[PDB]
Formats: sequence, structure tokens, C-alpha cells
Amino acid sequence: GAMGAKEYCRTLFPYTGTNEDELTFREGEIIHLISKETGEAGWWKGELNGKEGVFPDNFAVQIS
Repeated sequence: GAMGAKEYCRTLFPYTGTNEDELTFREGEIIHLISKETGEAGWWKGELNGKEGVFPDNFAVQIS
């Protein structure tokens, strides 16, 4: 969130989750941002297909 109630990010590269808690996606998909601060710098938490997980936000671009 940070400066709003809704956060959307578009993926530009494919990311495969190494851990069961890690998120997985391909390039070209809108992801919902839940928390920009998960307790680790550079890690973002989002939801995709009812699943929540952390991951380096470099595989997606935030509209704002």
C-alpha cells in the first residue's frame, strides 16, 4: 500500500518460487501488492490465485 489502498504491478519477467511460501508467475500478469514491508529489504508480498507469498519486486512494475 504505502500511499493508497490498492496496489497493482505488471510482471515483465518469469519468476519461479524456490520455497513453498514463495510466489510464482510469468511475464505479463497483474499482481496485487499486499505489503511492501515484509521484514526483509527488497521483498514484496502479493496474492495470486488465492495464494500469498514474498519475492523480489524486480520481476514486476508498480503503476505508482
